[PDB]
Amino acid sequence: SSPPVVDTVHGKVLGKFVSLEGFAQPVAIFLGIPFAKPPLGPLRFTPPQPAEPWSFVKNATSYPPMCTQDPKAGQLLSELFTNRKENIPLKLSEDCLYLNIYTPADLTKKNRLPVMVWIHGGGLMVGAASTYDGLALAAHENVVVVTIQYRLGIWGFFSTGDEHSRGNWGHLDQVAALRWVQDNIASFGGNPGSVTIFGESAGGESVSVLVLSPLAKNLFHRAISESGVALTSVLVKKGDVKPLAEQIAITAGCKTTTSAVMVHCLRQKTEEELLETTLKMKFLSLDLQGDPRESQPLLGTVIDGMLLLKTPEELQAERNFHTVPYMVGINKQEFGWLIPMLMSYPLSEGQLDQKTAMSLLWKSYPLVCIAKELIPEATEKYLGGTDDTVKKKDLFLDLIADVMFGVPSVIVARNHRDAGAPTYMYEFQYRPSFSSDMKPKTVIGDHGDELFSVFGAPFLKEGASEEEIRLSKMVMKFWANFARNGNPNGEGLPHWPEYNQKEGYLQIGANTQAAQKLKDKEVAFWTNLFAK
Amino acid sequence: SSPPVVDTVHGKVLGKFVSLEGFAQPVAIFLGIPFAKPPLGPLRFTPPQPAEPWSFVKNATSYPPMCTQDPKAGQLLSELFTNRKENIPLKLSEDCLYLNIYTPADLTKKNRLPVMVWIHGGGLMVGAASTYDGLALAAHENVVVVTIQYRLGIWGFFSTGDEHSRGNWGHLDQVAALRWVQDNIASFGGNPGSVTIFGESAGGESVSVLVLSPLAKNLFHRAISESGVALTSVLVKKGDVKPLAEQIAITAGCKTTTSAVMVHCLRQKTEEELLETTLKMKFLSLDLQGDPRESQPLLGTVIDGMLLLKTPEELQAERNFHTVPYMVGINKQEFGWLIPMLMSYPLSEGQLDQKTAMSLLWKSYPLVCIAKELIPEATEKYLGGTDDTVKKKDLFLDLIADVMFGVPSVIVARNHRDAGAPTYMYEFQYRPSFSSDMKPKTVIGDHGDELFSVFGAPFLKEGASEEEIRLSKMVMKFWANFARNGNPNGEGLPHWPEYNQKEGYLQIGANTQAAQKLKDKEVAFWTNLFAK
Amino acid sequence: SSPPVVDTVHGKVLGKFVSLEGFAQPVAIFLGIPFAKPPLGPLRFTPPQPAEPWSFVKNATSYPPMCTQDPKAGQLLSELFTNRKENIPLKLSEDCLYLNIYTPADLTKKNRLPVMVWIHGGGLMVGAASTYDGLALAAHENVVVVTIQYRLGIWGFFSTGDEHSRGNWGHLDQVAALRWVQDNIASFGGNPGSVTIFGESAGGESVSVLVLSPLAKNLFHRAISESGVALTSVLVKKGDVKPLAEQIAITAGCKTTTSAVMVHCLRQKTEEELLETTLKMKFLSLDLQGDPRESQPLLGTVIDGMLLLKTPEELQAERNFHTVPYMVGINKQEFGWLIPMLMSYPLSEGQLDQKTAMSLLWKSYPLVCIAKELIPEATEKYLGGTDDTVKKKDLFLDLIADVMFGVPSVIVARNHRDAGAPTYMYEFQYRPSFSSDMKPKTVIGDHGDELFSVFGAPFLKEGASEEEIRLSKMVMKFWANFARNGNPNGEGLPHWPEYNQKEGYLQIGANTQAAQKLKDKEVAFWTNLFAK
Ligand SMILES: CC(=O)N[C@H]1[C@H]([C@H](O)[C@H](O)CO)O[C@@](O)(C(=O)O)C[C@@H]1O
Ligand SMILES: CC(=O)N[C@H]1[C@H]([C@H](O)[C@H](O)CO)O[C@@](O)(C(=O)O)C[C@@H]1O
Ligand SMILES: CC(=O)N[C@H]1[C@H]([C@H](O)[C@H](O)CO)O[C@@](O)(C(=O)O)C[C@@H]1O
Ligand SMILES: *[C@@H]1O[C@H](CO)[C@@H](O)[C@H](O)[C@H]1NC(C)=O
Ligand SMILES: *[C@@H]1O[C@H](CO)[C@@H](O)[C@H](O)[C@H]1NC(C)=O
Ligand SMILES: *[C@@H]1O[C@H](CO)[C@@H](O)[C@H](O)[C@H]1NC(C)=O
Repeated sequence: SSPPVVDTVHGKVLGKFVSLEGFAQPVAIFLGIPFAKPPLGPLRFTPPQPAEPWSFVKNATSYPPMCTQDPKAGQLLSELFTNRKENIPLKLSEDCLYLNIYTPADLTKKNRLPVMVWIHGGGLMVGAASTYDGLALAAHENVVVVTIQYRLGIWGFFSTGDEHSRGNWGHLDQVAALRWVQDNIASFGGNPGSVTIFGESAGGESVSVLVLSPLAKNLFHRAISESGVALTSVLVKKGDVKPLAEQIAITAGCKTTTSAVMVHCLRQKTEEELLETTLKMKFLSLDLQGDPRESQPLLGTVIDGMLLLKTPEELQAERNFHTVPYMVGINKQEFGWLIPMLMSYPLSEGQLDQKTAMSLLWKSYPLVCIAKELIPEATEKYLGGTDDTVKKKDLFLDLIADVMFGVPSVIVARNHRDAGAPTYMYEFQYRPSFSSDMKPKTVIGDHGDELFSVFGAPFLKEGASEEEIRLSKMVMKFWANFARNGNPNGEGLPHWPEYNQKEGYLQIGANTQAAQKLKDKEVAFWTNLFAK
Repeated sequence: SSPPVVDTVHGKVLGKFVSLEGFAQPVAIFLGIPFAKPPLGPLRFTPPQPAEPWSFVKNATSYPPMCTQDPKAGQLLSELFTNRKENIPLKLSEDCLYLNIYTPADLTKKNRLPVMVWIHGGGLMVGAASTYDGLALAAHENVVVVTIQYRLGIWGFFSTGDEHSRGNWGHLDQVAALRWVQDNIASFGGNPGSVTIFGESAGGESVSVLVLSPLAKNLFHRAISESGVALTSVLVKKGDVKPLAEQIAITAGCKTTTSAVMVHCLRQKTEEELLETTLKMKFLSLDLQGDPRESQPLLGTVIDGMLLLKTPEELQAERNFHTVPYMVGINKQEFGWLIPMLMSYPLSEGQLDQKTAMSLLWKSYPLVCIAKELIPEATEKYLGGTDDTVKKKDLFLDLIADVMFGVPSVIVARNHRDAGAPTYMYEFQYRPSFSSDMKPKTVIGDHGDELFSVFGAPFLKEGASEEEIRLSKMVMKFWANFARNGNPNGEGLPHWPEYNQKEGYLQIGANTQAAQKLKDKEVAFWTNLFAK
Repeated sequence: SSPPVVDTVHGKVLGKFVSLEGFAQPVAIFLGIPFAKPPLGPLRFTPPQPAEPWSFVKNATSYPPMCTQDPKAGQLLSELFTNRKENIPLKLSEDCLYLNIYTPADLTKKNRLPVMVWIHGGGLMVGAASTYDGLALAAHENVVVVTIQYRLGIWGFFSTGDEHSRGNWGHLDQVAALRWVQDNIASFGGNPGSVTIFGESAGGESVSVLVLSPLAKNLFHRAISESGVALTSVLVKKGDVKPLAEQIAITAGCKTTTSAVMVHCLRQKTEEELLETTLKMKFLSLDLQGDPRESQPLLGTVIDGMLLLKTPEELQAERNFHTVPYMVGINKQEFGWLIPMLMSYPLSEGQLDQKTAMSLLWKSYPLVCIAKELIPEATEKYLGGTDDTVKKKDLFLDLIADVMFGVPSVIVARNHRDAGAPTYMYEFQYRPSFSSDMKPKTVIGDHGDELFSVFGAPFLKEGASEEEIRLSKMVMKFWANFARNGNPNGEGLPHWPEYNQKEGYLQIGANTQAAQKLKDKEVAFWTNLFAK
């Protein structure tokens, strides 16, 4: 046939057709469609602006650049999370506000399939949209998959705390992409009236935030947060961000006379100079020596007064805002391997004792934000269970996993439920055959493990057992059904109870069945510990 | 008595009076009147913007800078084309969007004399308005002469092929100048309702382009193309210009990640850095060794979708656009000396044989764009006439001259005629006494040789014979009469037949008389050869 | 005891409360309130633009930076003029368009106290608003004191003489600050309908200029010029400023091809680079060897055609403009110590003779602008009084003092009077106890000596005798009374005659009483000498 040419508001776009095994209707794929003017030069540290219209047919046939980030870590995360067989090597650029579209619709006719916009994770410091291939999900559940990109690290989250650089540029880009979907997705067989946003980790936190933001209202109709919500501390900076701004400014060789001066100076720096500063800051690794209360993990979401008017805690306390069906989930062992490995945790012994745990739990401050006075009690509650040093290690990993995702996620769901909107929860417990070889075979339900089911990895990568394939089909079905009706259930699928007062949730894995009061016991413990 | 002070829309302008031998009314001359905002910094590679208004009286008494170009070549061409006795040495600057005005009208009264706007040539790489002195033409034919400048080379034609740098900046400056004339020329005794545009070589091509462009519609009412039209290949880049953009970016020490990145990087380079890149690219000289299909002659006109919606060929096939009297001409020997000399052609032997000719005709690809398979037939059709090696040389020079100007010019004229608009053609055959000493005395009607007649060189430079003086008078008469009524004819002048179906044209020279079917035989030949 | 929080157009501002000895109602102080967008990058050498609005509560609790200037000289002048006990060390920055507000009004209620906007002096090269503490004045006279800042030196007065950089940026900032007062002062208990502008030295000349400018019309209703008016040559550049522009450009390592090129180049320079250029230019010190007619004192006010349509002289000759009560004053010995000391005058001998005088009066050209032919007559008229070499020194100082302030001030006052507007004059003769120790005890009424009475230094610094304290009270009374009714008089205060035809003025000092025809004899002499 002839390559797919869709006419968007800004101009014509030329994609390519790809057929999936066992599907007649080939899927139309468009790579690198600009949804905003390149945030270069003076546009750096300012809201994303509308893209300039193009005169003829634009070739959306090449993978776009991933936003500037640590090239090593960024690639590593892409190999570890990609659902396609061969990991696609990417390029770094400040010019990265693009989005990829995977539409199973027959463009030759009018279609309004539900739209699923994916927001990649990566601690808001690394990541890319190209990592995720939407071919399987689009074809299998007949939905339009849209993977978007947003400014990362300094470029997307630098904030002086005042009007000279409010911050949250990255989030504003996500909002900008959603508006683009509203104004263009129809030309791709998508229904702008049924847009579902879903992300994992930092992406889940992003979805969480968009759900609380007034700007994002009416740009989506369903939300899914996989392993990450707006109560995941490490990602949301509360307090005076001015010190961090000055520390970054100095590290980049910038004066700190005034806020206006810092932003101006940083806007003069080259993309490369800022990247070097990023590497000097050492943002994804854990700091061993020094003072834990000073170690800055990353540049996250802030309370800018535009995107967020107050803290996520304060915002979710009110119900005076528009609500939509929300699905919040976590994996069995969120801190099982992936994260600890990437941050270079001192767990090389395979075992830990009471004292060393308290020592680590303290240095883990930037991740769990647990006072040093609470350390004793917390460690006792989890590791005091047994004397087995190896069990204390795994229990220590549960400690962290719960503080970062378990409890935060459940509190978020509860508040969403009490606000009166349809809520759903799940706990993914499965070990994908696509796990890294360096990942211990005992770790099941590690961070990002559900990504292989959601994105139909079993149908793009080889070796998936009939069990894994079946699992992926189920998950995609649930996800797509949710995208369709704001309810995961559907014929031929295990019943998924709504997260109401009974607090029922679905345990997804080799044996998928409903259960109740997820992490109920832990949320209780931590709500008191943190209440000092 | 008192220097001329005209009030334009942007502010007052002060010029100077200059009397020509035999004319009572002194001519008011204004040099360097800004018609746009300096395209400095971020304005680089962007459409020309309105000039900022000034507060008092601006001195238009000094020659403006000529746009950044090869200083050596630019000066050389200026010396070779100037119609004034002493060649005026110019300065290079990115700040060059100015125009010069020569008005014979008595500013103390209301006058509405026909306006002639001159577009200098120079392969769109070099050239300047100051080269041309309009004093003689203005006084002699009582018309307002306006010599404009536009961005050359990289500065005025850099194109990434997309919306991040469409290209054709230079042309847009020309259109910007014409708009300036419309809103201001009346303050100088000019009739904005009778504006004629005329240019030579690259300027002849510009006039041809402007005639095809929707943007320049209604900014002129007659056009004259001397030795150059929109079908003169070398100047009109067809196909993917992306590679040339990247090759330039790299030579300037820039990344090529994306089009937006290239334009950003090139916008950071200093004028000097870009001038060095220009010189490294070696754009005016012919490449001897390597592959001819790769040798990029220059950065010409492109199909941006703004100035030109499709190719010149495609555009002239339609008659759904506004038309005006058009005069198209060529010189007897376009590739006689000047051009080959500036491009450093291997013709130092004064003689050529069948084999060497095919060899040269091939390396001349970027000029004639003749397939290597056609070379044999072409060389045979021209040099196969005799065995005289010296005659083969000259016949080779006609070969080129016809492909670049002869045939293109005649096709354009025919299309214009068939489109239903008043068309006129001419063939200038004369050897000005102002020719370079290094120019063989046998070459008559070389490139740019009519410039001395058109601009009345015989009345500014010395030694003109009464025959040459008389010829210049006649040419200026024809040109101004055309500028006046869209018809060259007038009492006291040889009848100039309209280029209608009989294809009558005027042969201007020592003996000026009508003729018919100019280059009719060659157009036929080349139309088939190129039809492969 | 809750810090004061005022809501301005652009956002909420948080200040601090400060109680003065003997005043119940504490004064609300706000430091560093932005009244314009930081003039960084491309905004350099362009008019001030509106400040971007802020999202929450901005802390106006830290002193803003002083505009880039000679750090050493700037600090010295701040120490010498400050009315607070401890001089506040400041920081340099291009980001300096801020203002400080001292309001005695009880914000919890609606107040419309008269507003006094202070413009600091410093030859338009140095100075800061923080130097002046409005606490005493605000409290003692119950008026809102506003100290503003404006661009200095190159940043605020660079002019190419054309539209590419008209100049007078600093003055435009002053007008920008006044508009801010109009749109916000009400929120601080101020009355936008009763705004009085007053400054000293360069600030006095600024007030004078604003009184002549059409742009500042309706932004103030009363004006006070202390030791400086628009006829103080040294600050107002008349003639072709192009040469100075080129000299600065070159000194900063910039081409001078064209005006647009110079401005572009200088815009690229870093604050530090321009600061270095400033120091190289050596603008506040006197040039000993070379040609006096070339020594450029500073970058002053120019006739841009925006702020000033013609020269101050020419402007005050007309009465077709809006007028307000104007108070013009001078000190007994304007060139007594401070100025000569800062400019490094060769007066280290304490005595001078007729010949050396003429020698100095010549090199003092950039200050007094006296022709070398007039030097003889002028020196004779002043120093010819006695043979005492020490008396000649002091008489020489009066010579200068009268040419720069005495005569200028009186001419301005007379014109203002004749123009039909309420005029007042005064001559301050008092030696503050806060004078520098290096200042001879014989100098009384030195430049800036009234600053300590006007700003109530006696109530912030220690050691003020009951005589000095009383003087300050009186002065502030006169000043505030003027700010209130456009007339200094009031009960319990010596009668201050209006400067009408009798030319009565007030001599302020240990003995304050009216007098007549101030400098009437000198104005006479100089009006002829300068009439050549
Ligand atoms: C160096 C030069 O040629 N520039 C000159 C410009 C011209 O107006 C423009 O360049 C276009 O001529 O302004 C002047 O002529 C002028 O107003 O007195 C002086 C200046 O030197
Ligand atoms: C603009 C740019 O330089 N990027 C690349 C694009 C990508 O698709 C972009 O992400 C979106 O066009 O692909 C091209 O081949 C294209 O023809 O558009 C050009 C280039 O290599
Ligand atoms: C880093 C610094 O010293 N700047 C200070 C600025 C000032 O407003 C400006 O410098 C003008 O005074 O912002 C603050 O006042 C503020 O809003 O909290 C505090 C901050 O410390
Ligand atoms: C876009 O794709 C078409 C064919 O699908 C091709 O002709 C064109 O060159 C491509 N554009 C580029 C150069 O990326
Ligand atoms: C140009 O203008 C200057 C001042 O702007 C003026 O003195 C003179 O009339 C002119 N000088 C020349 C001929 O450039
Ligand atoms: C402003 O003052 C408040 C107290 O009034 C304080 O909390 C804050 O830290 C200060 N500055 C900032 C960073 O907002």
